[PDB]
Amino acid sequence: AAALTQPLSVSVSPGQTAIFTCSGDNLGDKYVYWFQQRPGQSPALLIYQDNKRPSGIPERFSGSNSGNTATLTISGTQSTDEADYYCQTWDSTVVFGGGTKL
Amino acid sequence: AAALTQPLSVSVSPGQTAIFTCSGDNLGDKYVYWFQQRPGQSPALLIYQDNKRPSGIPERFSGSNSGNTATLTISGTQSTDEADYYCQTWDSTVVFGGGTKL
Amino acid sequence: QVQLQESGPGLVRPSQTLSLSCTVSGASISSGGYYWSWIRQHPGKGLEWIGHIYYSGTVYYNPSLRSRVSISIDNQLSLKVASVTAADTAVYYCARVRVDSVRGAGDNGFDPWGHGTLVTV
Amino acid sequence: VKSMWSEGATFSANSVTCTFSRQFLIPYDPEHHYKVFSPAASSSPIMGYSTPWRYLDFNALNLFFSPLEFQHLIENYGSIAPDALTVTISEIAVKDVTDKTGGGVQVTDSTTGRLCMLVDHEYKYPYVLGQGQDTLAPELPIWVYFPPQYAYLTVGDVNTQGISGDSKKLASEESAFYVLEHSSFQLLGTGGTATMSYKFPPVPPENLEGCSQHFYEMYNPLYGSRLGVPDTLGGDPKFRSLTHEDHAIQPQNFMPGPLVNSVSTLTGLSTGTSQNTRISLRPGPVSQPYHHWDTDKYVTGINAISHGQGVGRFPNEKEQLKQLQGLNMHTYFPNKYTDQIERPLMVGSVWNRRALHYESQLWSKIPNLDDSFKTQFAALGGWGLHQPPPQIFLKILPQSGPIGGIKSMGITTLVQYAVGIMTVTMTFKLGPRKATGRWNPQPGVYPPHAAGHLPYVLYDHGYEKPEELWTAKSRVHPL
Amino acid sequence: QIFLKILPQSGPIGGIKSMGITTLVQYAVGIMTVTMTFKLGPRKATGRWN
Repeated sequence: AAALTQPLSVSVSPGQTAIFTCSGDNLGDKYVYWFQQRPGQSPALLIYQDNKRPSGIPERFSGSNSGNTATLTISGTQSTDEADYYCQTWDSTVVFGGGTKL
Repeated sequence: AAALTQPLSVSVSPGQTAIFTCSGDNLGDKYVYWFQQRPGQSPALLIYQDNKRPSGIPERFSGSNSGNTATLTISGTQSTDEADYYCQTWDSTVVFGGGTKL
Repeated sequence: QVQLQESGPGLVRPSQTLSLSCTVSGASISSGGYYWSWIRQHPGKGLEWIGHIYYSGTVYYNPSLRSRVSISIDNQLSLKVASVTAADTAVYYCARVRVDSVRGAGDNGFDPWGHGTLVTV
Repeated sequence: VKSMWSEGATFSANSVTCTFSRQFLIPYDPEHHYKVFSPAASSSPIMGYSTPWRYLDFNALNLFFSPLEFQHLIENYGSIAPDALTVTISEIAVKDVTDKTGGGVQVTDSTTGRLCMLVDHEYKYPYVLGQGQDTLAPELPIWVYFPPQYAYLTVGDVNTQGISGDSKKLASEESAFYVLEHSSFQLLGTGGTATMSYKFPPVPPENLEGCSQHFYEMYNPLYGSRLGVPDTLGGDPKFRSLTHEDHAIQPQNFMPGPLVNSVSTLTGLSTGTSQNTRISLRPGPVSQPYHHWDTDKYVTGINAISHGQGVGRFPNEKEQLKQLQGLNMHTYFPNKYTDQIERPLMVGSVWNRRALHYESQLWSKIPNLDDSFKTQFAALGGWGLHQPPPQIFLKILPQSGPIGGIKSMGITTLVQYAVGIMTVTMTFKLGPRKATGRWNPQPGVYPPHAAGHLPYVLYDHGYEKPEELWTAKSRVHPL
Repeated sequence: QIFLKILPQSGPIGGIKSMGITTLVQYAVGIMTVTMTFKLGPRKATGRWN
């Protein structure tokens, strides 16, 4: 919605998954975009339109958008995914999320 | 569908199961075939038509096909099942999967 | 490929007009439907959106920073945020969005970003 | 009683009755607001309202006619003009999603939900139907129609508030806020039916036949000319007579029509203030071509619209290049020659038209401001008329539960969507073909293609349209 | 030939989204009762005794 909710940070080990939460009022009937910002670099479009990935993003990123939340699931996190992940919607201007620090 | 999704590799111990994922758009209304390729050898038809097994394949292999995914469940993995497993469908030509390295 | 390069003035504390520019390489900006955003990010905090502009003059702003900033296009993608008594220096990115079809919900996201400039205040 | 899906044209020596049917889908609105705008231009901005309604736009010609039926229309008749239109909204199945929470979506069926249908017979609300936008109908009868959301632009009061130059059109006393819920509303539940039954005004026909003669060459090629032409200038004329070889100085009794900024290859031709306001009048008037075929290639114009794709899909106006129009057509004056690109109206003139094609419009609207000329035929194809076919607006309803007494329980708009069938029939008064004592086989009627890629047919979404538009002037008159 | 399609009922949407499967799933059972009359001729005569 007009104010996206996102927790502070998550803890993970190599060999498992790390699912984040991007809460928001009536976020199921909306588009959520995920951005991968490695430190010292600009963000990159990670997952767009809640399921899709571009060619530059590998096939281990996938998301969802159901109800009042939108998750981003990383399948088999490597030693290079320690990056701030932001969720972004469009409540008629642009709404950026807080960011789950991985 | 025309592009089958399959993860890289799975890790298992003797005495349990290892379930893989063969994602795909509208894969529930399709046939999925599994192929067991031991190293140095040709693949063999492991599980055909999402549930069935031939006579040469033992009765510890079974699969499923529901929704947008098709799983292959090994019941009691031995020390000879370390093989690349590929899922294969027919989106009017032939569509091969990536392969879960066990 | 399309790349976006910024331009940073440096640091001015006592309330001068913070001017930036973003020259786009690879494709011209008056060639069709693409917004051109200006996006902040506080070091140690999340991203912040200032506003985006179309090539035909129309520009959307952030409602919190509406009476301070000014986006403009002379094939340059300028930004003229004034009243810097609040010490916001954070970081200034440029970003491009494909213009949606139905105007209701955003169909596209910020795929080509800039390199980012570090302003100090 | 039988419930039918009707489609197909039935020809006669008189009018043809062409009906089609599509499946529409009134999707959802999570907010039933009105959502004004916030454009805030910076360089006259815009100001609109976003109604939570759905109109439907069956404007184009490629929906009533199959390509076989359009080919039967061109090779048999010589005029076309609509005279009747009925729009029936068939079987309605408004249903609700129950949100399986682990599956995500489970669609049962709702018998208490309804579909608010309003027909604007009085033209109270603004008319946005005939402007050529990318939401019309599927071309093939197997795809599902998603009807567009209703919205409109008004006139307000331009301010200048910001820092540098930010303008914003705020609301004035002349600005208007048309709430569509002040009306009569066929509420139209599950299984309900509703009709419109419009009747077209008397409109001039479209004459689907070319010419086998230039308009400036209508004389006997022998015999010369009874009149004279000047030889010397400067007060002593000394006129001479003409022979039969004087073809470039033969006196014509009718002039050609206007060519206001016809050129070849932004904003095109444009009115407005100094250099930057500059709204575009893009596809010229209707008296001009923007694409034809000269001796080597295709000339494509500044004032052209693409109709798809890019490279473009332009109609080949070969019947305007014939009768003294075209792109690089200058006019010359012997004033003390002045090359001009604009040609004036020239009191006795004939300019036939820009030809209609298979994908053209049918009507647009002549605006309610007075003193029109000529406006019987609009640009972008079509007729264009005072009192056009009315808009059929379609909201569903905001069924808004549950509560629990105090609580805001649930979603309070629960979720609902409506599918249906719209069967639109239109009759076109056809005229008989013009007579020719010709003895030649007239050219055949087939849509243009180049090589291998055939016109409308499925290939390995499949179905592909030709590169050029299928125009309608392929038989000769003979003028 | 008697051709029999069912319909493509194509929901839901949600306003912009491609929600659900959009062909939801449907199937139809029924009963076809086909009658045909055959004009039979009488058997040919034999003074056969066998």
